Formats: sequence, structure tokens, C-alpha cells
Amino acid sequence: AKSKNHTAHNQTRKAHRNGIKKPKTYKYPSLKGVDPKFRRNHKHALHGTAKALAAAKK
Amino acid sequence: ATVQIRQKVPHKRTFLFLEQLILKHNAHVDTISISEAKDGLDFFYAQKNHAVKMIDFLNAVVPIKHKKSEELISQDTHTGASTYKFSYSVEIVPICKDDLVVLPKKLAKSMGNISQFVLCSKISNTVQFMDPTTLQTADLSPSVYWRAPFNALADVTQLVEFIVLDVDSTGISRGNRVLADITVARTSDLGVNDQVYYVRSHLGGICHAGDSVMGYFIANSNYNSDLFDGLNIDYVPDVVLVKKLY
Amino acid sequence: VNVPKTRKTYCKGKTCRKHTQHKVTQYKAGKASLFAQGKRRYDRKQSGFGGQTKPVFHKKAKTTKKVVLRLECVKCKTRAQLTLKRCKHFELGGEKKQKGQA
Amino acid sequence: GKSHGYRSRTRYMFQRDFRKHGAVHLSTYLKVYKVGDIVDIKANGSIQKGMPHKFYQGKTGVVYNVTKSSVGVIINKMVGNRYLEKRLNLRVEHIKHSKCRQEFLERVKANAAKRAEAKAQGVAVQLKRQPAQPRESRIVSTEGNVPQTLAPVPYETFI
RNA sequence: GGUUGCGGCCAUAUCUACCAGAAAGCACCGUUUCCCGUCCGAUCAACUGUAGUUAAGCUGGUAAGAGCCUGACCGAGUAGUGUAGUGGGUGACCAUACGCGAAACUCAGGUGCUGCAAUCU
RNA sequence: GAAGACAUUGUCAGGUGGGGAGUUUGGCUGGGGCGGCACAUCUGUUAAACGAUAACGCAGAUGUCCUAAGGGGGGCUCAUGGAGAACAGAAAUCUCCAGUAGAACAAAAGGGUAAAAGCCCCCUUGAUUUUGAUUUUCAGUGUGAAUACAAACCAUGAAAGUGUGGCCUAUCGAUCCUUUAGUCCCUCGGAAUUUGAGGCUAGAGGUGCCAGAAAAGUUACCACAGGGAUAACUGGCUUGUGGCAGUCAAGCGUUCAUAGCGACAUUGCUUUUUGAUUCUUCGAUGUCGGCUCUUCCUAUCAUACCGAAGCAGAAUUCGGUAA
RNA sequence: GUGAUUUCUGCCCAGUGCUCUGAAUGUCAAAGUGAAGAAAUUCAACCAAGCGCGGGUAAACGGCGGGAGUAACUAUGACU
RNA sequence: GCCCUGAAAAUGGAUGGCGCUCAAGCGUGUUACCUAUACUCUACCGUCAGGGUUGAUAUGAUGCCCUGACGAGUAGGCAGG
RNA sequence: GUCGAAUUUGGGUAUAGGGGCGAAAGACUAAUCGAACCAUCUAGUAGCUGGUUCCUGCCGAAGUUUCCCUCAGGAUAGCAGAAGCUCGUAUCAGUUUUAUGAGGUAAAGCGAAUGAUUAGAGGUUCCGGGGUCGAAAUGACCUUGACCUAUUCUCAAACUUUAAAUAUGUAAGAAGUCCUUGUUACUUAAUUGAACGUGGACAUUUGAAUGAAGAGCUUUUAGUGGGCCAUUUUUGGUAAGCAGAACUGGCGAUGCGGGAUGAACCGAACGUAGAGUUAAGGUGCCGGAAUACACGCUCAUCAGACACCACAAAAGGUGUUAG
RNA sequence: CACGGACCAAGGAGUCUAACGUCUAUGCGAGUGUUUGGGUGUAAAACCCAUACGCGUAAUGAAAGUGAACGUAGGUUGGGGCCUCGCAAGAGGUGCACAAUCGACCGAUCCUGAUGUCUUCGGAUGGAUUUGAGUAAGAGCAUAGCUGUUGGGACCCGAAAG
Repeated sequence: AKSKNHTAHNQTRKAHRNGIKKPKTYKYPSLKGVDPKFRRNHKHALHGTAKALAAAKK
Repeated sequence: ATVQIRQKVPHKRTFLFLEQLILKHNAHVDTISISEAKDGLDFFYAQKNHAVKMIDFLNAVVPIKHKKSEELISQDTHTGASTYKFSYSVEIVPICKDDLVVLPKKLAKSMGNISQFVLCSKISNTVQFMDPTTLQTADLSPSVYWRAPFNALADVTQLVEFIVLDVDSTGISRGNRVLADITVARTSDLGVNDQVYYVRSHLGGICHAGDSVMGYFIANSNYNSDLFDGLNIDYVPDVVLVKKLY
Repeated sequence: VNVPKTRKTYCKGKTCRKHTQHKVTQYKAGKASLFAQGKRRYDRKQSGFGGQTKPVFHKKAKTTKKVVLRLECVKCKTRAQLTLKRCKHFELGGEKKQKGQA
Repeated sequence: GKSHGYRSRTRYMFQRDFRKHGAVHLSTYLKVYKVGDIVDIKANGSIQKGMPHKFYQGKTGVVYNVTKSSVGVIINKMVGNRYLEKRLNLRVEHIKHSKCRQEFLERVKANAAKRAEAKAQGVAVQLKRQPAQPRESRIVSTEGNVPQTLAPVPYETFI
């Protein structure tokens, strides 16, 4: 018994029952994938600037 | 009706030997047309009886296995009549004329206790093997092959050019001047190397000094057969001389 | 294919940690070596009535093995392995190529 | 058998151009990509390394990562009922800026200029854009202009 | 404005045929001891700006030239095409309504533009 | 009387053993078989200008080859055409001019490339170690292939730089089991030594039905659950083919296209053929022919009345109304 | 197995089977023997029947085709 | 353009039937009229959302009350009876 | 048919289930035999067929993806419900515009590259490729030929300079712009850059249009995984109520008015009622409603009557009407 | 023109348990769980209780083993509510829950190897695009209910066989 193998009918209408949307792109994006020569410095830039704001400004 | 002829090898020696011989005895006379296929070719036959006449011709010249099937077409009710459409599926033994073959262990012990590491010789109605170290032949009918099939170890496309230095015959001779210990060197290593191989071979009388022969070269080939793995390695020769060139 | 007998590659043996000279030979499988764990379980299970109790592989399709080279350092003798692709003809050492010949 | 390779169905899309074969020109390399810039993707046929897949031809992304030869670009691709956020590493031949973003950055400078200038005068900032309006009433001139009469033409073959 | 070094955009810059070029710069050109490289100091190496030349390169011009690049009530609102009808037609296919809308061709014009540093009647 | 430590009996071991037992005998499919691989993959096309997109649709390839055909640098220009040089011609070697790739790049096809990605030289092993991120098929799991980095160590070049295999797109594989390499570290649990064995880490030995069972037939003596998801008979759709009718009229009818035969082209009808299909029925529509009996159709063999002829008569031949 | 009588029963022993007063070391289990070892073990020699070689056997299972030609009006073929 | 020839199927039959001929046919234009569980207005039941209301005078504050919107449904889910 | 024997038959006795008995049929063995009967193991297993018991209220699907000895079946994502939680102008949207990308189909072109088809004659080491026989190679025989050796047309899913329409990606600001100088092991010849920040300035037109029965996240589970039809674009096929795909709407799951009748077509989607106006279709009569008005055409000894739709052609006519 | 149904009354089909997942209700809360057993009784009820045990309060690695504060238990960006001025609009402070993010510490893997030392034992200190079902002022246990899963005869009826 042969069978209808494939169709894309009703496939678009199923996707638009839930409303195709963004991943809503938060602040402070994750640094996975960034060049690790950059991340190794950017650690110390934040660790340095937290020392400057704590000690000097109070 | 249709006879469907098949052989599984990429280079089909016996199958092209069949087409040269099908024209000599004037066999295909009752064809309607000839179609071809990936593995072989097909013959279309008008009546039922002309197809069975070909299979009795194919049984004499080439080792085959065949079986039949059918298809219904009309089924007329006014008389009992066929209108059936027949198909004969024929398959050649997939070992060519001059390959290298490692036999199964129980099968080689029944055909006169030949060694497992043999050539093929004469490919006929039946399949004939040759031990190239010591001359000894053993036949293999097609009904024994199709109850337990096996594959060729190496094809014709693995032949390597060799250059012969001299011939030392031991004086034994069945029909081909047996066991001439040929001192042979590689064509590719003759130029700048000093490497000389030493091998018994059936090419006894037809070989002289400085002749180009072809051969299987076991010393660098990593086969992956379980039959070749189940051997005794230190009894395997380095060179099997196959045929003389030119 | 054809590989040279000597290859200078990176060694890691706690004293070298650098490219040193290696020797090249061809990997051999080794003996089956019973009193292993799977073999002692197999010989206990086959014993008795019941016949064959393990699957036996028949339908084999491949024609080549992959080629494995055991690289052996000349200083520290810290052997290391390296693989190649599938090939039918494997010799090492001889037959150096020269392109312009008759 | 079917075919779903990595560069299938790209006969005409990865062709170079007509009369533009050869090496690329050197202002492709000298441009500067900082993190966050809006870029466009058009795959170069000659440079095989670092090459985008056939989907991303013509899309538009944001640069997050800058490295030696390449840039990291994020692309929103739909699958099923959901957008995903997929990341690529494209060499600088395949990438180029987007002029739609570059016209935006100079319109902000003009919008900041008009607000600061109107504050010196004091009223009517008037900064939003408006679409095309329906036009006003006006008076056409027949002076030196007689309205020409037309008529439909009859049928001829001239074949 | 002319050269040269380094480019940017890559034929409005190329191709074919003839002509002109002060000044300086380029370029041809002279030699083979040394570093160096070839069958051959021809190519590249080094040496002198010396014996000499604008003949070539190079730059500029001319051509109802070939090519190339812009346009246009040119072709043409034509070919195709998105929506609509209980529209026509046995059909093939064709008209209408609201819309977007080319290509070849034809003619007219064009024949490199410029950034940095130096030097020139 | 015979026989005698051999026979016989007991346990293990090898050979024989359908006499008997147990089970198996792939998948897709214009029914099922045979074939084929459309079952794992790659290029062009089908595909309807992003991507996606099917058929047993078409034109094809892969289960390889390479210590260079990998890596780096330098030098150089090809296929072909024209004109010249003893033997020398269609084709040897040598020279110049023209030459946008018409050549070559391991292989199928499609891209790509000219002071190179092609040809010829010089040196080398980056085809290496450690593990993560990312792309493609995608469930955003695997497997294969690929991109961009980081930390090491090197190759090459004067240097900028380039190199984690082949110019890019295919060239390949889990669990258990065996095996080698690594730290030569952990454990053998009453406490030690030494062999042996078991572990962590990273490879190989393979499942082509390719996300991976270990497997020959037959049934016309047949059995059960089912299926009109599927065949053999009627019905329905379709008409290539068949029957049949127009139009056009080549050759013919001794000299005359159409009195009359009429092939080939072209437009249609019919369901009295043969195919195609799978719509109805498999908890059954009794599936050939003959005998018997009624009625309907007209595309008329006879009969009735007419028309045309190459119809004198006779005999025919062609056409109309008409069942 | 064949199926009264009369009359006959041709050719092939190689393929598959069966069988023997035949050849001897190719194959080769457990027990035994030897060497190595601290020992479990590893290794090697020896090695029964069968198989393998050799012979017999068709009123055992069965099989009985291809390529030429070579004439006497017009042709199959005795032969090779 | 309309009509006619071309144009032949088997139970008796189908512009749906009778029937129609300056149509009750075909082409076309203008009005009038008929009617759907559709649209507008109102009443009532029900569900959902937003609200008001413990000075007290409640005997259901899971009560009483105000305003608005919507109501098809096999397989399936929940809720009140 | 046979009827004096291999005859018929009574009683006794023997052989019992993978067994017996058989002058052989797979026959007979208590109406049971290609393996009897009785009880238990047993309520054997089933991806297969049938059934599945009260009412109302709200929400409301699927026949598709990947993998499987998988295709009558499951997992898995999808659609669906329920319980809700954090918050309540959030910035989202099957849409348009401004700006800016990408593509190679329709159409164009062949006097711009590339370009088939049907056929196919010779030239004996300018090759042999695929065979075959050889005490060899100076070696034979068969075959596809190696060779097109002379010109001759064709256009194009797998040919291309230019290139639409529809569909498609991104941007239109507060997570922004601007001054100013802090941080570091990165980077620079260099306090140069990079990245993240302090302090200051820019708010109601805060950076196009329209809309927003709130926006956002989470847990958990049912059914489904046989589809079918229509306009348009198409592939195989003579064509099919045939097979296989594309975007979208439907039927399945759905009544109601119209097409006499009809799962899909045309209107239009439903709580129970009263009134009004209409859609699609209709107004001689059945039949609710004008045998209305206006301009023409047609007479048929098979007239013609309304989409999807139940049909009709080439070729003819001094039948009539306009040209 | 598919299958079951001549008619009537009665019977007649998602049940129970073991172990569980989400969710809801109640007790208690760094704890929780009386009921195997003892004490008692108006006697299979009710009431009262020791000591252990279970899950939880610490993970990680194959293992030998080792074992969670540089700090207001960290920095940033939002964040309901609250506090202060203001007539309001808003302005500033503080921000739990929670979401995104850079660090911190514990274990494994890889490296660095200090004072020391039976000279091979010991592992201080500091790292690393690695890795964990971790820590960062605990949230669990016990009972009951709907729904869902698996094993059970498992919604009910049904084979050809063994």
C-alpha cells in the first residue's frame, strides 16, 4: 500500500497559532565565544574599576 | 519473457567473454531487443521456449545460478489461457579469471587438501583453482559455491609490474613446467635500490631474463578478510606471479 | 601510500615537551591472551547444553583497515600513536618518488 | 539518491560576476568592524576559507566578536514555530557594512542639531518624519497653453 | 601644469592605426674585479652616470574606428506579472477593473577621475 | 566345555548423526514476485528568482588515490593559430609574434584561479599536543565533514604573513568484547612483596539493511487474526490502441481529381476490443460456453418506395427515408 | 528397485553417494611426555578413528552435447 | 452574430416538471419587488472581564448589585450538577 | 461388480498419540486425523476486528518533522487543554511606508560566449581498449575500432551579457546620542585604541504609519502521526473522479439560504425569541416576487435556456442580419 | 447494493495494589515519620511511649580520597513594595522574589613544585578557551486526592498453536 510521503500543507498555519517571536535579546550578552585574549583582560578591567569606585567614592 | 544476466564485479571478464562467445555460436537469434543495466544486460524474448534455450546454452559456458518468476496480465475467461509474463534471473559466479582467492577452511580440505591461498586458472563451465607454489588443481561446481559464497581477495586492478632476473627450474612439470624458482625484482625498485625477491611460480618455461611480469604484492597490502586473517602468516609468500606482459 | 621511517613530531614525556626525532613502525594487534575477563565469562557460558549463546558476526562489507603508526621517541622512548585514512597498499621506507624519468 | 551537501544548489549564487573575476580590491580589508555594527552578508566565490552557508546569503546581522581574520555575526533564523539565535565566523571578504544603518547615524546627528537649534529660538522642535501627504489646491495656467484634444485610434495590422 | 615614488576607485583608464613631446625626472644605454645567478652578465646580481641617444618605453593628441560608460516625450506604459468577477470562448487562450512594470534596439553625449610625499622654466 | 585381564560395564574426549527436536527464512514497491537502490551519501536538473520542497523522474559519481598530488617561498606562462630551421612529412627539436584561459588543477559534475590555486626548482613534516566554542543534515541529540580562535611546540620566508591535511562541494560507524599507547597513577577490601586480573584517558578490530539481529526452502493437505489500506470477475472515469464517421484527394479508373476504388495527413464520435487506474464489494453479488425466452438499438444483409452510375437488356455496384 | 510371458537391456566410475586384502604423516581432541617458569600457566614434540590421496562400483542416484569438412543431376553425413 | 447541415446506442424520460415563439429563448440597459440561523435595535438565559457594597438594615460578603462584550463543533481536556 | 476363494462374518486376544495400524488414499484410530479425546498450566499472547452505560457549560485539534526489520505500530518536536506564577504599558504584529540588501524564474538575446539532435562510407603496428589461445612473441585470431581525415540547418529544464512581478533580510534611538576622564595582566612608537564605567547635558512629537479583549515566562498531560478537494504554478503519463510536489482557502470537525438533487462550488458560519433591511439566486404556473418597461437578433420535419456541470469539432450554407 | 441489530425484562466493560512524577490541601519545620514492638482498654477501635531505622541537613571522582566567605556572603543592569521632599506630576534613597551577567570558594582533569625530608616522601603558593546532578543566611519529611507512568489477568470478549 503506497503512502503520501510528504507535504507542507497546514505547516505554516500551525506555526502561527503561537505567534513567531524573537529571543528578546537581554542586556549584557554572554561572553561565551568571545576571543579569550579579550576575556582575560576584561576580567581585570571590571575587577579594577570596582576597586576604584569602592575606595575613592564613599 | 526476459533473461536477466548479472555479475557483481566492476570489471567483468567472464561477462565480456560471454558476449564474444554468444556471437560465435550464433545464439541470440530470437531476441526482440537488448536492454542494458548497471550490473549487466537484459535480453527480451518473444516466446517462452526461446528463453530456456539460452539458459541451456549459458549452463555450458559460464557458471550461473538461475531462478524464475512471473506476472499476470489479462486472465481471459473464455478459455483457460495464460498471458503470463516471465522473468529469468541469471547470476554469474563473481570471481574473475585471474584473481587471488582465499578459500574457506572446510571447503579447501575436501577438494584434495589444497592450500587456502590459491589463484584462479581456466574459468570454465566449472570454476578451477590453482595453487601457484606447488602445482595442484581443484574444481568447484556452481552448486557448491552458491550454498556458501565467498569473495575474491584481490582484483585484476592490483597487479604490479615486476622484472625477472633469472629462472631456476626444479624439473617438476605437470603441464606448465612447474616450480621454476624465479628470482624477481620490482620494476619500481630496480632503478635505485638493491632489493631482490625469491619466489616459486608456475610461470616456468615462458619466462626468461629481463621479462616484464605482473604480480600480486602481499608484503604491503592490508587485506581485511577474515579468511586471510585466519591463516599462518609465516607461510604466506611475498609474491604471487600472475601473468607475463607483452 | 608511503610514509618515511623517521618523523620529527611533538613528544610529551615530562622532560621533552618539544619536537624530537621519532621512529615509525606499523601497529600490530597482539595476541588474544585468554584469562581475560570477557573470555572467562564466555567459556563458562558456552559450557553445557544450549549451544551457541553469543552472536556470531557474518555480514562483513569492508575491505580495508585504517593504518595505525606507533611513533617512538629516540630519547625518552615514550611511544605514541597516530592514525591514517583507509588505504589498500601501505609500505614504509622505500620507493622515493622522482617525477622526471623515461 | 538525494543530495544535501554543504554547497548544493549554489551554481549561480557563488559565481563571481561578469568582468569582475580575479583578486579582491584592498578597501575590503582596510575597513574597520567594531562590536555591535550592523553588517550585510554576501559570500565571495573566490575565497573558500571561512565561507558562509547558502542560507545566510543576503541576511543581516550584528557583530559581537572580532578576531584576526574574521568577525562573529549573529543571525536570527526561524525553524518550526520559533526564532533561534545562530552565530557565524566570517572572514572579512564576505562581510560588508549596511548603508541603512549608516544613514540612521547621520540622521541622529541632524536630529540633535535641529533640537539644539530650535531651543535657541524656543518653539516648534518638529522632529518626527511624516509620509507623503495629499497635495494642496493650486491654479494651472492656460497662458500659452491650449488643451490638446485626443481620440482613440482605429485598428491597423502593419504586421 | 609636466615628471617620479606609493596608491585609491578598477576600460570614460583597454585595443588597433599615425603624429608631437622644452625643462627635469624616468627609460634605453657602457663595463664584468667583487657579492651573486645563468647553456648564454639576455633575464636578475653588482659597477660607473662615464661613451652616447628621444629611436622605443612613457605621456599627450587625432579617428563620422572597434569596445566601454552615462542618459533620454527612444523602443514602451508594449512583453511579462500581483489581486477580482456566476466575464467572453466547446476549447486553445483573449478582453476588462485596481496595481507594479522590463530587455534587445534607436538616437544624443562622453573617452579616466583623484589622495599623500618630493622635484621641475 | 569355551573365552580371559582382552571383551563387557562406568566417566570424559574426537568423528559420524533430518532418524528426531527447536527456531529463522529483511525492507521499499502503481497487487505480490524478478530487477533495481530511489535504504548511507555527493554535483547539475526537476524547483515555480531567499531557504525548504516529492515520485521506481532525468544526466551522472562514491566505499578510493597521495611523503607529495600535504605545508612554505621563489622563478616562470598555458590550449591553439601564423611565419621560419639539414635528414624531418600530419605529428620529434629549435625561434619569434599573436593568444582572458578556448589549457591544467588524482576523480563525477558545478564553481574557483594568471607575476596563481597551473608548470619547473629550493627547504621541510602543522597530515603534530591539550581540550572547549561554532556551522551543515538537526529533535537544535548522534555520526561524518567544515570554520574561527586560545595555550604549547615547530616548518618556511629576507620579511609581512601563511599551515591543525588534499582549491571548495562526497570518500564513512555506538553499546558489550578484544587490543595497544598514556600517567606508570588507583584497586584486589586481615597486613605486605612479586606475577596475574580489574579501572580512568586516547586510538584501532564492525556492523553497506550504513542510529548497528546471529538465520535456507516448500505447501495443490492446509490453519488463525484481519484487509476492499491490495490482486483475479461485473460497474465508474480515461481512449494510446480497436471499431466507426467526416474533411483534404496522392496513386488509379486505356486519353478524364470526385461515377466508382481509395493509402497518407487532419477534426471528431462510440464502449461491441486491448491497455491504464484502484472508486465500490474479501463477516462471499455463485466467477466460461451451450440450451430456453422476451424486449431494445441502427452503424441495413433481406423485404417496400425512390435517387446516382463508366445503368441498352439482364446482372450488379453507390446513397437516402425506414427497425 | 522393477512389475506376466516372448524379445531385449547400449555408452560413461568422473560429479554425488557407497565400499576395499591398498599408499603413509598432509589434517589432527582429551589423558600422557618434554622444556621454560617462584607458581597458576605458556610452549613444543608425539598423535586413534575420520577426513585427504589411490582403486572398485550404473537392474546405486543419475548423464548421454558443441566447431569443420570430406559426393553420386537434386543430400543426409560412414569417416575426422 | 443567430440559426441550419456536419451530429449514430441499446427499459420510457427529462432546460427540475408543465410549458413557452414581437418568448416564459439569446445580447444589453434601467427600476420595482420577494428572503438566510447574516447585518441593525430590544427582551431573556449563560459564560468571561472590569467595577461598586461590613456605619448597618440580614436570615446565603463562596451574598446582593452595575456596566460591556461574546456564544458552531467530532477526537480530547476541564467545570458545575 | 464379484459370487468357492488373496471369500464373508461372530466371540476371544494383541499393538495407544509424535504413538499404533496401513495390498499406500495421508487413509483409519468411537459422526473428531497433514497428529484423537479429558483436565490443568490459563483469564495463554495479539502492532489485528467488534463493544465501551447520566445531563448541561467553556475552550478546541491532527494525518507533518527526525529515528527505528518501520510502512495497519511507537518514541520524538508540532498543534490542544488545565493549573497557574511575575507583572500590568510592556513593546510586540501572517500589514504598509521611508531607506538599504540579497536572488537569476517569466520576458528578452543568438549578426555576445557556450549548443545538442536523425544518420554514417573508407583509410590494417598514427592502438588493443573488453576478450580469447599460446614450451612465447618476429603473435596468432576475433572485435569495438583507434581515426571523422570534407563542408551543410536547428535553438535551449540540465545555454548565457541585461533582468522583472509576487514572495524575502535588517534599521527607524533611553539597553540612545553627546561632552569629560576613570579601569586593565589586552593593544599601541605613544594614556593610541578597545571594552565597561563616574560626573554633566538632551523628556513629553523620545525620533514613520495603523492596531494592541493586557505583556512576559513556566509546569504538566490527552488525542493525532491512513487524509481529501478547488483556482493558479507545475513533474511522470495518450489521457483519467490517475500518480507526485508548491503558496493559500476549504471539507474532515458544519449546520443554514441558493446551484431541482450533491462532503468540497456561490452567499454565509449557529444561545432562545419579536421587528426591520439585504446577500447569493430569482419574479408565466407549481413558487414567496413585475404575463414590468426599453432596443435589437433568432423559426429549427431532433430550436434554445445561465458559472463549477453532466459536453461537442474540423469543414460547409444565395437562411437572415449587420459589416 | 459495507458490517451488527426480530421483540422485551435482567445481568453487562479503565478496577485494585506495589513503586512513582507534576499539581493542590493539612500538620509540623532543620528537622520529620506514634502503630515492627511495648504500656493500656469500655477490646481488631481509642489513647500513651523508648531505642534504632528511613528520607533530608554536602557535594565530587572510576577509585585511593578530598570537601564549599578576599568581601556588609561580592560587582553590574532591571525589579513589586517601602522611606523623604513636593500641591500634584515627578525627583532621590532602600530594594526581597526573580531574570540576564562578570567574579569568589569546594571536588575531578591538566600545569606550577615552596619551607621541609627515612632521598623520595611531603604539596605551600599561583594558574588553566576545560568539567560537576555543587556552595553563596537551609526546605524538607509525613498523610490524603484528581491526572499520568511501569509491572501485575490490567477496560471487556476473541485465536492457528505449545
